[PDB]
Amino acid sequence: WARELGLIRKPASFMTSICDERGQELIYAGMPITEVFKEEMGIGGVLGLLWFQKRLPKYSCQFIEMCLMVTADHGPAVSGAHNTIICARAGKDLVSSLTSGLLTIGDRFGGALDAAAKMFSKAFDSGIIPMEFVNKMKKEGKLIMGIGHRVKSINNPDMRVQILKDYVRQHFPATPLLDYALEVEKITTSKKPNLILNVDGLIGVAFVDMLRNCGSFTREEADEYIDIGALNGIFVLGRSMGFIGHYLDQKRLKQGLYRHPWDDISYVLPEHM
Amino acid sequence: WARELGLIRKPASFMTSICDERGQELIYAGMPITEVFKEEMGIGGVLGLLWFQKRLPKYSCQFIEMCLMVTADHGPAVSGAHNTIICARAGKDLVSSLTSGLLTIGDRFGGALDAAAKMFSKAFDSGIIPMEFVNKMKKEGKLIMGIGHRVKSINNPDMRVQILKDYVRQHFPATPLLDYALEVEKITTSKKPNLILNVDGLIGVAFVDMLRNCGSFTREEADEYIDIGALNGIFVLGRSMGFIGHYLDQKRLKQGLYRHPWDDISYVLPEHM
Amino acid sequence: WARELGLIRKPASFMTSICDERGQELIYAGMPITEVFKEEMGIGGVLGLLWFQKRLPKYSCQFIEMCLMVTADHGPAVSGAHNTIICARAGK
Amino acid sequence: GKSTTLFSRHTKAIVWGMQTRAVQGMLDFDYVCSRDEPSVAAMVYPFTGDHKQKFYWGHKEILIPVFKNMADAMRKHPEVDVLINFASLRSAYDSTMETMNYAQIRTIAIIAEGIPEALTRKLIKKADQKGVTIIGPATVGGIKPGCFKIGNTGGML
Repeated sequence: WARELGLIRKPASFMTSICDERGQELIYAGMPITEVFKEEMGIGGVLGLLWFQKRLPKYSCQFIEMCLMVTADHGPAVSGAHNTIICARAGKDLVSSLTSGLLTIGDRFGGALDAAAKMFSKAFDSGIIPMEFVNKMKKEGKLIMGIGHRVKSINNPDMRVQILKDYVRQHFPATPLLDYALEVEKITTSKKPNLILNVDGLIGVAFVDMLRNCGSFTREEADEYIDIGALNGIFVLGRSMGFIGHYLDQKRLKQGLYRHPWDDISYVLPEHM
Repeated sequence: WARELGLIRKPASFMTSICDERGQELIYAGMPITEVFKEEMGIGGVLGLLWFQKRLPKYSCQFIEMCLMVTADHGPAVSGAHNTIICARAGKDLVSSLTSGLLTIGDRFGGALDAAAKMFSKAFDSGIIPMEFVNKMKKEGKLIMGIGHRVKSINNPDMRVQILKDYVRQHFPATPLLDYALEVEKITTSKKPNLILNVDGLIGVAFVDMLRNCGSFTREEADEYIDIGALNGIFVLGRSMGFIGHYLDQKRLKQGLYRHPWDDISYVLPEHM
Repeated sequence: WARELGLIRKPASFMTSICDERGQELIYAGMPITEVFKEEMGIGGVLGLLWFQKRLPKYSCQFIEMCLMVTADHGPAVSGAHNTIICARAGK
Repeated sequence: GKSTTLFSRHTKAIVWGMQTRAVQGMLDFDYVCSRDEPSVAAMVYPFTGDHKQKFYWGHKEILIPVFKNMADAMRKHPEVDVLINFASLRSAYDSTMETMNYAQIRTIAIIAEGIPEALTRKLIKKADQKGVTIIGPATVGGIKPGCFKIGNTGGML
C-alpha cells in the first residue's frame, strides 16, 4: 500500500528488456501481439524480435526459418540423441528426458557452429589471403572446423548444403564471408577428395552473413551476438525439435529398459589395494 | 568383417523409426530432404513429420506454426523464466542455462495444457451435457483447468485468444470439441465475470481438434499422442525460444551475480537440538 | 534505511527452516558448527540434522553412514551410470 | 591565492571512496533546495573498473560515473573545483599530495581520523602557496543551505 502512493523508494534488479506482459496486450520487443499477424510474419519473425530486438525484414525471416529446418535431428547414432533415447527407455517423462539430451551440446559435439564462425570471422576481418590461412593452420595442427565429411564430397554433393547455397545466392546482397568461404573450399578440394564445407560449416558463415549484410545491425550487435553464443541458440533450438521426435517414437513402440551388455566393457581394475 | 559377408546374426535394440541418416540423402519420416522444399512446407511441415510421421496438409501446417508462435515468453516473472535468469547471472553458458529452465515444466506450472485436454477429451467422448459437467465438478472442488484469468475476461478479451479463434473458424471443418468448449464458457461467463478460456485452454482443445478433424489420423493415433504427452511437446518447444531470448538479454546487459537479500527469509529454526 | 528502523512492514515468502547463516556462527537445525565436532558425530550426524532436524543418536548415525556406503556405484552397465559416461566422452 | 565564495548554486564536486550512501546523502539535499543540476560529478575509486553508478535524483534514475584514476576525472570534466576524500587513515596522504598538483581544484576537505601530526603539517605547506582552503581531518563537514552540503552533516532528511 505505501509503495502504491509512492513515498519510499526501491532499487531494482532483473533488467529483462523483453516481453512486457502486464497491461492489456503482450508487447514484444517493439510490437503488440495482434500487430504481428497483421504483417503476418513467421516464427522467424519472432525469432528476430525475441533474440535481436530488431524488426528483421521478411526476406531473411524465411532464411532463419529455413536455417533451423535443415539442422533438425540427424539420426539416433549421434551422442546427442543417444542419451535421450536412454532416458526415454527408463520412462521418466518428456521434459526431464528432453533436458538430458541438450546437456551434451558442448565443445566436442554440436558446438562446431561456434568454431566455424570464430575461425572465419577472425581470419577475414583481421584477415589474410586464402593460401596462407590454410598454410598457417597446417604448420600447427588445428584443422579447419566446419569442414570434413566421411561420405560425399566431390562430384557427389551433400544435396542439402546446396539447398541453402542458392537461397543465400538470391536474396542476399553484400556477402564477403561466404565468397571468402568458398575460396577456402576450392584450394582444399584440390588438396583432398573430401573436405567440402559441411552443413554446420555453411551455417557458421551463412548466419554471420545474415547479420552484417542486412540492415539494422551495424558492426557492434553483429559481432557481440556471435560472441555471447546466440549461434548455439540456432542449434539447440533446432536439435530440440528432433529429440522430442526421437522421444515420442521411443514411447509409442513401448520399449523396455536398456542394459548395455557386458561384452564390451573389459574391466581394467588393478591387482590389489 | 565377418558380419559384412553375413554369417553370424545379431539381435537389435534401438527401434527408432525416424530420420534415416546413412545413405546419400537424409530421408525424413516419409521423404528426402530436398523433396521437402519442392513442396516448400514450413517447419510446421517437419513438425508433422518428425512427430507424427504423416504428411500433414498445409492448411494445418500453418496452424501449428501459429500455435507455438503465440506460446512464446509470457514475462520474466514466471517461475519458468525466473530460473533461467539466475543461471544466466551466474554465467554458466547458453545450453546449461536453457537446461535449468525447462526443468520446471511440471504439474504446477505450464503443464496446464495437459490438464486442459484430458479434462475435456474425457468429458466429451464419454461425455455429458455442459450444465452437469460444471455441476459435477462444483460438488468436488477440482476447478476446470485452462480457465481462469486475473485481468481481462468479459467485454474485454485478451486479444490473442481471439486471434486463434478465427483461424480455427476458417480452415477447420468438423470441430466437435471447440464448439463443446465454447458452451462450457457461456454457462461459466454468466457464473463469474472472470473465467474465459485461457490461451493455454484453447490450445488444449485447438490441438486435439487439429488431430481428429484432419485426415491421416483415425482415432487411435489421435488419442495416444495426447496420452504420451506430445502436447507438452508444443509447450517446451515454444517456451524454449523465449528462455534463450531472456538469456541473450541477460548477458548483453552484463549483469553481476544475484544474491536475494535476507529480508524476506524469516528463519524458523527450532529452539535447541 | 527505512525498514532498518522498522516503520513500514513486509510479508515474507521463503520459509526455509534450516541453516541460519547470518550472525557469527552457522547454526544448523539445532546446533552451531563447532558444537558438532565436540560431540564429534560423523556425516550421518549432519544427515540427521539437515534432513530430519532431530539430534539423531550415534548408534544409528553409523547406520545411515553405512547405508549409503553400500549403495554406491554398481558398475557401468546400468542405465544410470551409462549416461554419465557418454557426457564424459563428449567432454563437457 | 584563494577564492572568496567557496560554494554556490553551480558548484560541482567529486568524492573519493565507495561511500554511496553519503553520495545519496548529498544528492537529496540538492533536490530539497531545488537546484537545477546534480553536484556529484564522479566517484574516484581505483579498485573497480570504469562504469556508471545508479542513484535516485528525486524519483528518476541517474547515472554517475565511477572512475579509476584522477587524471581521467580531469579530462572529460574539468569544471569540478571541490575534491573530497572519504578514505580511511591508511591511504589518506597519498590521495591528497597527488591531488593538489592539479590546480583546477579550489577546495579540499578531509574527513579521516587517525592521521599523524606530521602528515597533518605536511599538507599545509602545499596549499599555502597555491591557495586552496583546507577543512581537514576529524571533521564531520560543512553546510551552505540552499546551495551545497558536505558529508552526513545533518544526518537523514
